[PDB]
Amino acid sequence: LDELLKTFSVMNAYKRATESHPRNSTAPFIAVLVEALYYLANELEDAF
Amino acid sequence: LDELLKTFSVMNAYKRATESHPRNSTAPFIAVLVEALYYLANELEDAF
Amino acid sequence: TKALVNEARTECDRYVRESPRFYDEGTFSIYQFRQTLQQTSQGYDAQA
Amino acid sequence: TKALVNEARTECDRYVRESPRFYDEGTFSIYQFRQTLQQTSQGYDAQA
Amino acid sequence: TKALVNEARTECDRYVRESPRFYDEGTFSIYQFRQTLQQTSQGYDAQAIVEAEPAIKELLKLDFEPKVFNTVRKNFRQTVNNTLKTHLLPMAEEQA
Amino acid sequence: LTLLNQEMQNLGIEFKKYMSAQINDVVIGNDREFDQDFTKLKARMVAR
Repeated sequence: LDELLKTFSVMNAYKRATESHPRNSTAPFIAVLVEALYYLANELEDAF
Repeated sequence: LDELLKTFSVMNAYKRATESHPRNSTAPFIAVLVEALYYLANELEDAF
Repeated sequence: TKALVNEARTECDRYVRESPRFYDEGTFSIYQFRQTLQQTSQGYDAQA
Repeated sequence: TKALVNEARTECDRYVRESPRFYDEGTFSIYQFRQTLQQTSQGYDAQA
Repeated sequence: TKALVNEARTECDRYVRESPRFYDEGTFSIYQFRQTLQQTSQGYDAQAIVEAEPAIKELLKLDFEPKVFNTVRKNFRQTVNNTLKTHLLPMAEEQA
Repeated sequence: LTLLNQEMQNLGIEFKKYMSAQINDVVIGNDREFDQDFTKLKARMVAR
């Protein structure tokens, strides 16, 4: 967890926002937070 | 547009939030707004 | 037909991004969810 | 193995939902984006 | 069925442990037995203790009522929803 | 023969669509039948 969140970058969550939506090519500023939870949670889940 | 947003319901955007994420089964309260933009935009796009 | 369809879709992709008008303290507050989270929404549902 | 995996995933699904601690005026404000939107982020990018 | 049964049993194993609410001086005192032991319960029986039955019932209600309500109302709903989706979809994808 | 498999491929894609729709209705309570059984479960335990 400490290593995972320490290396967290805005240029990694915003990467996934575009992928999640095949049609739209412009994500809102607020979408950064939402993708952060899933990126920081799904990755943590795989560890267990 | 007037008809589309008039019939907009919280029980229609939250429907899509679960669909967008196959793994997670619990969306944050903030995710309602994000899905509203795409639902209210993609539907509008098809009209043109 | 192809040219207009592409042009129309490109403009339709700009509505998603939130303008400054999208946020307004008086019109709506994002922090009212706390009132629904501060021992108000008991279960992990989206009914309240 | 199957039982523990299912149980572990179920708990991992609860982190995504935002707790009241997730929001804190002093720690971080969601409205600072306006400073990046009020004639600050010129292009439709996510660099600023 | 197996997954839910195991998960349900695991939660059911947490009620047994006593919470701080389980003990309360005013609600019930463990030392009232001395009154039944200080030359009160003559024989090696458990008949005089029946007089204390009304008090213990209230104590158990206080201990369990918050725990049981907490689980069914909040926790149980989440497990069923996630469990069904986490297993059904991968099976459906494999069906394709 | 060059067209038989095209129908088969759509069948797989379409099959997941129906399954995803039915399961989604359960997570939110759209399926009224599931809710009636679920509330019965809660009542029995509290009464028990």
